[PDB]
Amino acid sequence: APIPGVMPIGNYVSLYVMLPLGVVNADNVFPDKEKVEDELKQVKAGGCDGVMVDVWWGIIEAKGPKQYDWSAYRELFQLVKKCGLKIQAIMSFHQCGGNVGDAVFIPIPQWILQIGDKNPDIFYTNRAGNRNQEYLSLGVDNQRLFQGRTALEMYRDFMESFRDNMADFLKAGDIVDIEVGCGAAGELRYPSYPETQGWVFPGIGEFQCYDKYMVADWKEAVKQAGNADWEMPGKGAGTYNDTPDKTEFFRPNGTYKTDMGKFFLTWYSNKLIIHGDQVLEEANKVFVGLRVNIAAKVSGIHWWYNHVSHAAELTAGFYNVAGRDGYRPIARMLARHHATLNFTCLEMRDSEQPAEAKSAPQELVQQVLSSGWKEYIDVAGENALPRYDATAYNQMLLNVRPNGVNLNGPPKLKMSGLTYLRLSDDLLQTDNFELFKKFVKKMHADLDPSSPAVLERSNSAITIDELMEATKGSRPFPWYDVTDMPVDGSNPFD
Ligand SMILES: OC[C@H]1O[C@H](O[C@H]2[C@H](O)[C@@H](O)[C@@H](O[C@H]3[C@H](O)[C@@H](O)[C@@H](O[C@H]4[C@H](O)[C@@H](O)[C@@H](O)O[C@@H]4CO)O[C@@H]3CO)O[C@@H]2CO)[C@H](O)[C@@H](O)[C@@H]1O
Repeated sequence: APIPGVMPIGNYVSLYVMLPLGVVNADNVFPDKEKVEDELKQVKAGGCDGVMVDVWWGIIEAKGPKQYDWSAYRELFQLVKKCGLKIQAIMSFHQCGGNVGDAVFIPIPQWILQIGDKNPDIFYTNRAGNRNQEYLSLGVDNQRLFQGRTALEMYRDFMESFRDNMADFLKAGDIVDIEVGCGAAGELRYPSYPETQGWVFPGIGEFQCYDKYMVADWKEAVKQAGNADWEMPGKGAGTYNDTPDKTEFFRPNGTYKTDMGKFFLTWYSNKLIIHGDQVLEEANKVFVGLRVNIAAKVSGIHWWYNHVSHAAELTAGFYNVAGRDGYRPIARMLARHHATLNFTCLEMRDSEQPAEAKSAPQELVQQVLSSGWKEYIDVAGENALPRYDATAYNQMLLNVRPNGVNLNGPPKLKMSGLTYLRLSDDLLQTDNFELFKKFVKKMHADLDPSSPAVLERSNSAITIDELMEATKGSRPFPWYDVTDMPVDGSNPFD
């Protein structure tokens, strides 16, 4: 039996904090060096293991193609090192903010947006013809439109430049994770719930497959399945803020359940997966044989999960319904590249959401973490919304270790890390920040604060039908109903 008081170190979960947005501003200038420096001293003294920061494409490659300026990020990194903190870098090929109620606006490079003025089908496009500038459509991954480059090649070249200009932080072990942005907000999904077009929680969202590049691919696919005349969904899909039952496409027994609907949803979600696969392949080509994790971010679309149609997951690109697991195919694709699944909605409870939203974040988390662990990959996480209270910290604590601590060794089920949203003035406010220091100590399983594996070369390409073998629905791992280590110091199993 174990010795009383001895906690095996395998129980430890690393805790990272997200830096403020704009910490390197749109001009490629790192301001408030002295203030930022003191926030980092506090974070380090709170016990955090590191921080996460966006590496914005539209800052670094702003001036033109292959004109990369890393100087400001090099400074920021040197500082984070000197404060004793690890670094998670997001390859952020997307836009930050740009609204009225927004800290900062960092678009993708200006010269890419020029191309878009004359050719707006480089952007994900809804049924009505609206273009979202946040991210380049997967439609354009392999289209040589960008001053003689394709979109995948721009992502490779930027990553190569990052590796080569950060080779010392990388060999020192200062950078531990590269999150590869695969979409809006850096997430592998379609922009189906865009605030810029009127979306409001808990709308069903809308499909984003109507750019001419993606429509060409569709016309071809649908012909080869023996039905030339099958259109992408129309008015039957409804619009962003509909309810499933008010549509033909998502109502019980709606179009989503017909042969046409399945075919379309299979294609739509397969394109997302293929995009993820091609982007992480470049990442793996670049970072092979370095001691660094690569990661992709998956959004938690928890609204309408208790509806049969799972409508908001579907518009987002996750073809997850009864008897079809939509997350396990993605985890399998990730496993081919030895990458980590970062799930970005860990803190929520079902009882905190309105009943008409048919929302099930707890069950959603359990499905995705389970499916990731079953494909032999690591799963890290983040909170979706800023939260300062005990209930939220205890729910994150449950999810990082869903069967609690193991006094005989590494736990059965453990998350690889948690990145907290966000470093801010509200977080450093004395009371808030005292609770946060208890949460970190609990994340560390009452050990004191303290490396990744060498990244293997991507395994063999999995063909599309071997990936569909992964949609076989299965039972998820059993979860505890409360944490082992709540923030109040107590133990619910005396
Ligand atoms: O949109 C608000 C409503 O939707 C919420 O849904 C969330 C998902 O549930 C989350 O899984 C979330 O992802 C977050 C995530 O915490 C983080 O990646 C965040 O901050 C980003 C920034 O936006 C981005 O530009 C990038 O640079 O990195 C930042 C971190 O440095 O981005 C997401 C938030 O934009 O995904 C959606 C939103 O994408 C929520 O569940 C609903 O309850 C809420 O009403």
